[PDB]
Amino acid sequence: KRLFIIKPSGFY
Amino acid sequence: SFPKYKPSRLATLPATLDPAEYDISPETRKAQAERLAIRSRLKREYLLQYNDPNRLGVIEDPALIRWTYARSANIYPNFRPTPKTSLLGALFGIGPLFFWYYVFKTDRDKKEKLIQEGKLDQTFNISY
Amino acid sequence: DSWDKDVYPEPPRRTPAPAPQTSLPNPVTYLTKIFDLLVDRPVTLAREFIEQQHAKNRYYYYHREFRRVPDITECEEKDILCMFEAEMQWRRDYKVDQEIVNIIQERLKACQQREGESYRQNCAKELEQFTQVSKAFQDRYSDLGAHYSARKCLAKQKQRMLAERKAAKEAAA
Amino acid sequence: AYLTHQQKVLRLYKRALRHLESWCVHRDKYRYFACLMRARFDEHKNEKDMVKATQLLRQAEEEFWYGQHPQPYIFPESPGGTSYERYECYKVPEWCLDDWHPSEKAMYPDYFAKREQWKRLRRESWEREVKQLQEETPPGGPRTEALPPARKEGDLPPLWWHIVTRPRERPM
Amino acid sequence: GAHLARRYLGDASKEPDPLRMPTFPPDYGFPERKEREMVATQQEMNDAQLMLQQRDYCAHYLIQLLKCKRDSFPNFLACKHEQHDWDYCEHLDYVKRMKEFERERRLLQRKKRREQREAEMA
Amino acid sequence: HVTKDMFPGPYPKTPEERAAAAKKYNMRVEDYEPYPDDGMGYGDYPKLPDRSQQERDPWYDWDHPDLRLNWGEPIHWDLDMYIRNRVDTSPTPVSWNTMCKHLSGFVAFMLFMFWVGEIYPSYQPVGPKQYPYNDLYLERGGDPTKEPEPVVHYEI
Amino acid sequence: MNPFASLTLTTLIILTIPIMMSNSNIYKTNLYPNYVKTTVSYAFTLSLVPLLMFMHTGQEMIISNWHWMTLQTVELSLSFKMDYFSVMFIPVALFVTWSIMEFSMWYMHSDPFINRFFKYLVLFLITMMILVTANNLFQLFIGWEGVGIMSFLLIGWWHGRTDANTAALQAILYNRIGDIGFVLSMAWFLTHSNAWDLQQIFMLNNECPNMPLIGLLLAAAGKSAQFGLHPWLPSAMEGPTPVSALLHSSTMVVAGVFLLIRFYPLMETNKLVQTMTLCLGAITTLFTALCAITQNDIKKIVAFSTSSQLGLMMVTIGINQPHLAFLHICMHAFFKAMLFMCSGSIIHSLNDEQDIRKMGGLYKAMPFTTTALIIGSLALTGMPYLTGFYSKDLIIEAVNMSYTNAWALLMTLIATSLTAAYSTRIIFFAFLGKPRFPPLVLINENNPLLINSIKRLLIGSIFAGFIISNNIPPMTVPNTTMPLYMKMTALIVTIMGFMLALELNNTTYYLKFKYPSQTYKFSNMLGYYPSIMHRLPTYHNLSMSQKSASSLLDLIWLETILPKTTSFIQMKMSIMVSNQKGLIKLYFLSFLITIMISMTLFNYHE
Amino acid sequence: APPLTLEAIKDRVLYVLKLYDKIDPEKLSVNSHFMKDLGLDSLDQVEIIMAMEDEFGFEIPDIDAEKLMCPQEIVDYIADKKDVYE
Amino acid sequence: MLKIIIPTTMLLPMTWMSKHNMIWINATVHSLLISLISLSLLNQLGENSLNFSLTFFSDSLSAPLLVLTTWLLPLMLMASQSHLSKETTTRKKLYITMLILLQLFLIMTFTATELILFYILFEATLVPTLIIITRWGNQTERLNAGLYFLFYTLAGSLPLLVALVYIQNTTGSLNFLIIHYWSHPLSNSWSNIFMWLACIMAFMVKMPLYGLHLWLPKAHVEAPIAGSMVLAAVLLKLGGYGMMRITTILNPLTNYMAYPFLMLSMWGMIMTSSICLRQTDLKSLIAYSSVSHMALVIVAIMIQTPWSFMGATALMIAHGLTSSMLFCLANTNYERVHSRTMILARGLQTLLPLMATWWLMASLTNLALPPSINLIGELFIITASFSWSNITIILMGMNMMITALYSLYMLITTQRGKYTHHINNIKASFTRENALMALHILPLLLLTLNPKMILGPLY
Repeated sequence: KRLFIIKPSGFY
Repeated sequence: SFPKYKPSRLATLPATLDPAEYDISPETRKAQAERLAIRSRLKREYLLQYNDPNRLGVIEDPALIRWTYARSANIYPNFRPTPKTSLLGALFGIGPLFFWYYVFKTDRDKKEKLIQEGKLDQTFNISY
Repeated sequence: DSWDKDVYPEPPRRTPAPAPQTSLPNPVTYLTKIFDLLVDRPVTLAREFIEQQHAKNRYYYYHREFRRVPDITECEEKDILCMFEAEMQWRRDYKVDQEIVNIIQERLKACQQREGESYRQNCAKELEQFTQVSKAFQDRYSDLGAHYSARKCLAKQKQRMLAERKAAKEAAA
Repeated sequence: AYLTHQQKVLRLYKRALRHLESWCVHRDKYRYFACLMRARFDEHKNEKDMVKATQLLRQAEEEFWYGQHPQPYIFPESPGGTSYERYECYKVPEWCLDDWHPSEKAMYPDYFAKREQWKRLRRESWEREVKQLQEETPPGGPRTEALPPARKEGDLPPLWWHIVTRPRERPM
Repeated sequence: GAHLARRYLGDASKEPDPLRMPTFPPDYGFPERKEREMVATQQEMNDAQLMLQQRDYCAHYLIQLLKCKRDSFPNFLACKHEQHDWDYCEHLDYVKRMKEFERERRLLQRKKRREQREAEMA
Repeated sequence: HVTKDMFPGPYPKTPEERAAAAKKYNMRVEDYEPYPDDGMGYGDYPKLPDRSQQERDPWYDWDHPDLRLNWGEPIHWDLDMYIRNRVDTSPTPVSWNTMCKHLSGFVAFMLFMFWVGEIYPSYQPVGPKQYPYNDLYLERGGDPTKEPEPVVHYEI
Repeated sequence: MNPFASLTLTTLIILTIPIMMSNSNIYKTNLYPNYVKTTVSYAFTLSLVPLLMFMHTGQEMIISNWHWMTLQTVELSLSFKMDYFSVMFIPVALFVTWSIMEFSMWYMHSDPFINRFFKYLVLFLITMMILVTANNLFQLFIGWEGVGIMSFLLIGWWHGRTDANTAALQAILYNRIGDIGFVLSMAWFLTHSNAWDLQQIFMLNNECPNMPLIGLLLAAAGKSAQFGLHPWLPSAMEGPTPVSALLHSSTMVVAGVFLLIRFYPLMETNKLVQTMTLCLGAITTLFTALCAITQNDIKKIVAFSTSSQLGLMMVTIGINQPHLAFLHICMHAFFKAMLFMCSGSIIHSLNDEQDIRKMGGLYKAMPFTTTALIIGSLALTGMPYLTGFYSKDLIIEAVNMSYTNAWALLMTLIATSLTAAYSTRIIFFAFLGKPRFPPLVLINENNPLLINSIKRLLIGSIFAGFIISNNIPPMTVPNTTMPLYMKMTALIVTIMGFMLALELNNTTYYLKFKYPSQTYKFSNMLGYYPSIMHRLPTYHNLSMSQKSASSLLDLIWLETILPKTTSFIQMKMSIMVSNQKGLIKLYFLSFLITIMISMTLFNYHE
Repeated sequence: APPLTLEAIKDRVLYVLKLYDKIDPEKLSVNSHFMKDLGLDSLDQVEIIMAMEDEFGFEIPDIDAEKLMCPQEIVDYIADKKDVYE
Repeated sequence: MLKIIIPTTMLLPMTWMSKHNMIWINATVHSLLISLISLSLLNQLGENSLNFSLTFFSDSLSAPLLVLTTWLLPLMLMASQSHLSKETTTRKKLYITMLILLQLFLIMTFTATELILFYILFEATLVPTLIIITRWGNQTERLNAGLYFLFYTLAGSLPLLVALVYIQNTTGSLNFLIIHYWSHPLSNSWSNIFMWLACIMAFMVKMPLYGLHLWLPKAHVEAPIAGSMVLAAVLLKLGGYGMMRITTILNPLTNYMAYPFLMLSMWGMIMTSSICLRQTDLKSLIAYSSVSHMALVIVAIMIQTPWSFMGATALMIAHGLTSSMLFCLANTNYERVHSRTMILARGLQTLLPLMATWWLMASLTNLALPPSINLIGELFIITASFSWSNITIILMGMNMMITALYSLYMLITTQRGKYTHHINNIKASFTRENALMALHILPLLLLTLNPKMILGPLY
């Protein structure tokens, strides 16, 4: 399965 | 149980060899009731904001501002011209400058004394 | 090459022609051969384009000249015109003298690799030639200071020349 | 509060045997020595007057203090372990999700949908739990850090969000 | 080792001093001692660009080693008799130093007790 | 939110003001103990135990487990060199004097045995490598102009 | 000369291309690790060709193309001197990094920044190649700090890892201590010799290099983890296991040693400076091996062994064995690394565990690694006809067959015995015995990249010593007439230490109670050196910076010696000027005194 | 590390507790109170909790070691330690 | 230089009657255009200083500082956009006027011909910064900050004025060209020592020098961010530009009375760097770092060697770009956390990827990785000092090691570690401050490619 990975918004 | 470990400033007595661990007096164990209580509320108020969704930004840390303010502001108002302070002021003041003054002056005088008659190794040095 | 051996003396190169008596043929020979005709060949003709394009429109650039002006020794105190000319002349001579030290170091350094392990015995000529140039440089421009000037060097030259004059009379005894 | 008499020996007995297996290394050798010290621990299980056990404490705690291994086997996740506090460089606080560009939130639509109701769930819960905690706390504040339960109707455990929304131990 | 004991725990004068000996004229004791001669000329060492510590008398074999080696390429399992001459030359040259070591050793041995014999007869 | 009473005051002298700084600094009355009044300017800041952050229990629910600190609680004036990354005051199994004695001994001995070994320079029982051509006179860097002092050796 | 020098320039730029593609954000971050594999393997592939002509004709040259600074008399340009040392080290370095990051792809895959990870190894690789392919000390200084800050970042791979941050902080700190000698040599060469390029400095005949030689020695001491500058090298093990099979494995630590052999033309001149190297190298061999003898890790012990080895080749430099030392480094780089990921393969398979006391019974269950570690364990000791044979055994004889201090030799035999004893120990705990590991039997090494990465290092760690030894002509006079035993002593001193450890391993099975021996503790705190150096002098230096220094000197005295005193002086007596009550009688009385003393008294009329 | 789920952990602890020769297989229960259901002493409680110490690999804080009574809440404790949900 | 002066003063009417929202756009774009025009000043002859006019001249020393000022001016313009949004338009234009006026005085200072004209605009920079520090500061102490910064510089400025006007009556002119060309040896008469002194403490009080530096920690840590960069990046260097100038005549006195300031400095940076390692406020470190870096410059000028002067120039420009970056970096963190305590916001790499880089080489340039111009200036000082005295090496070598000690320390205590979970206002890093750091760093590596332009006229 896949969990959720949390990261700062790198779009900016 | 052996020749016991002597406590030091940079390595203190452990939680085992400390006398208070096995010398628990009624008042010493009593002391660990209200310090826990103030910690309980202190932990509580932190949670009432840390777990507060309404709270945003940064909460003030009173100890941190107490540390910074005492480490930056309240040294001169608490400063005293005490002879001890002037003593450590003197040996860490003009002391080291006179230390390196003499060292560099002696080095320069000892170095300079052979330049004027050609007793140094300078032949391959035309950059400065 | 554009430079000549009078400026940059290149020791003559000899080639120890091989003799592979071993049963296996050498691997280097065709390894350099393939490297030649898979990389050098495309860039040789590409360079031929570059060289032929330079010939299509070859403009010109000359060398800047400098007519010699009176020296600081013959220049006038508090006269800002003549001694400025001597000042700038002295600074250019310093820059050329700096590059003379550069070339002789380049020639000396080139010697060391050329003789390989024999640099100790086969580079003494280039080393002493640089040594006298450096010694002449030291009494020339060294120790002047960050604010060096023609008058400052002249004082150093006069100081050295009066010291040897006194030494010469001392040697006369 | 204060560590009780039989509680202190349990703590000392804990790492003393961990020291033993650090010393014995081999499982069978540890098993032989662990049982021998088990009976040694049981040699004076009786104490009667508490003053005797305090002296018995001193000798016992002095034994296990010297009983440490010079390099005891600290587990990778043990305090000071090889893998201890290793992946903290990966866990990021949950509020950072709100600080996402709408493109990233839209490309993770289901998760932000269930995050929203979790954010909603934080709202009424925080409301109910704070008016639950204030009166559950007796005068003089909380006597201890233990925190009262959700013993009312349809109520969530007070002060739960950061515990429940804790950065999972395997952030990856 | 053994000579170390004979000097440190024994008599230093009895054993040769490695940084001072020999201390006697080699021609003295060998009337017409022929010179250990050179095989590879100065230009041989110079053109081969040999390093100084390996520019000894055995360097005449050493240049032969490289030349078979520089021509044994590809192979590296050849070039056997070349060293067989070289290490034997270094084997005998080390013996020559060893013989010089023992020469000075028994040079020191003989004269010291010969002077001791004089000290005894006076 | 900030005021002088909860600001750090001058050096406390009267017992009532010791209690006054106690509630401000968030300890009890008996837990307040300012630094010595030698004129260093520490004043009302209490002399907290000379401990490091490594001594702190990891298992306790620190509000700042990255450094093992908690919100609201007082901190040490010299916290900065006493944090986990920097100097640590945690106990060592060996006695500090004994291990320091071990260091000051070994490094002293280490130099000692080598020192006598320098006084006893070991060598093989072999002669010197007298190099040819005046031990490589010109090759080593001799003067080309003047002739060498021939270092020519016969065979043994 | 059309090949070789040009080929080296091709090799050192193609390794930068991954970084250029990485910073261009056009590369695909997914296959970039595999893309890195292809680059390094290819860069190794073009690294073989520059050897071919060096075997053939032995040509060496220096490439200096683009002139950076003119700096009056001292021109500066990027310059690589390709000599024997640099030419054959590039394939050795290139082959090592390709294999270790081949292993690291399987190992270091459970981390989001594996793309950023592999990029960092690339950023090490060009910095190290800048160091080795150098012609003036400044470029070597560029690589020197580049790898040092590279270790800082790589050791602290987990920015949340407090211990790694401390190790990285100690990593650069000791490395900056080394550069103090680098700066000392830097200043002396530009002043006394007035040069920076390697060629000129050697051939200027600086027959008085005393202070430069100390500066060079200090530089190598910090870089090569000498005593006093050692503990960072064990500390670097805190990072990820591949990172331990990296810069500090055998790559970066030998950079200072490479500097030592670089300056061998002047290094031999001073016997004093020649001596202190093999001293400190000898102490490292004893001390670090001694710590590893009684120890409870795997990477740490082989890290201590590396420092013991790092003390080995520059002992030979101390006895003037430059080329032989460089051969030993490459052999050392081979098997030291070779056992590193094999230990890492065990660590990955056995759930990121490092202590030996949880290993055991892995011989049959860890087949390929078991052979690999078994060979490499005494390959470090170097049985006849092996990488270690042509280096370690010759090293022991060479120092014995030379003029050294009495204790210099004894540490070398002690080194060989002590290294072998724990070299047998780590096998005993790991593979032999019984699996002191959790009941869940996950132990497995079926990963193809695992096998292939180590597989090329079997052929390296066993074949390289033989092929290279016959491929490199001898540099010094061979030791032919030799009194037998001091060569055979190197082989034997290896086996009783193996034998003593063998029964010592057996005594672990013995149910006899064990006492906390002083030696056991002594070797376990690393001789208590980190226990006091990282504690006492640091505390004093940091503490005085606040009680004194920051407060007492600056914030207590400086502002009291000029600003506050003068401000107070104006403050104090501005009152007496301005506290006039306003009485007219008093004002005009002051007029009268001023009028009277204007003349006669002050005689302003005279 | 494979996704070790609570079902594997739950089986391992109860098997080891049954394996524990002083907690016999027939007298072992899911909610096995060591003091009451099983009648062990404090030291055996240390032995029980530190048996799964080496058997599971992770660490149990001492302040949580003495509290942890029953295998069911042993299971729940390791459940919240890693945060298993399946 | 009026091709730079005239457009610079023309920025005032344009910025004072622009629209209520275009003041930031207009000021930024044309200031950058001025920077491009100022880039043409990089051209220098062999040794002849570019003598554009009677009252304006420049050489290889003035222009690199000139470009530094002009290139810098848009950087505070973008930095101030953050915390100047909550202000009225008229006051905002007043802020821009102070920055432009500060720039205009700077260009005239560097391009000045004689010393007195240089002195007038030199000191004149005190007024624009005094308003900037005091009016737009943040905390109560800023009032004490302004007085400390003003009097300290002025206390040394006035003796120089007396000495300068004394030069005119004795030599006959104060023009730099004539002074150097008509340079005469200075006697060791007891008056001449004070004559030497009066021309020195003016330059070294604002360097700052050890002992006479307390205004530096009391202003830079406390000024508004925009004023903080220009103070650290250029204003400290005003002593450097003057000292290379005034030393052309004050010889051979420098041989003797350099000593009391030399080891005052030589023990200085080691002492100051020790304070940097043990700070509690963020901006306090960089401020204490700035004097530490400035200290080696003092030795470089005073030792009077061509190599040191080149090292002085390179370290001067390199430190300006650096110190501006770290001060900008601290401002970015201070804005979100509303404080400057170091360990308040440790462990932010997990939330600030690009910032963690902007920490990384900014500190590395503070560590001075090779071949950054920081070392090129620093290493040249070392060689010059070693040629002067061998025993020098241990001191500043130890300093750049304790310099290394802290220069990773805030990196560990701001980015390495774990976030603070109660903090929840670290938003997405805005491109404004983000691009601000880019414009700081790229010229550093660009100048690393061709440093030959920033070694001054002695190259």
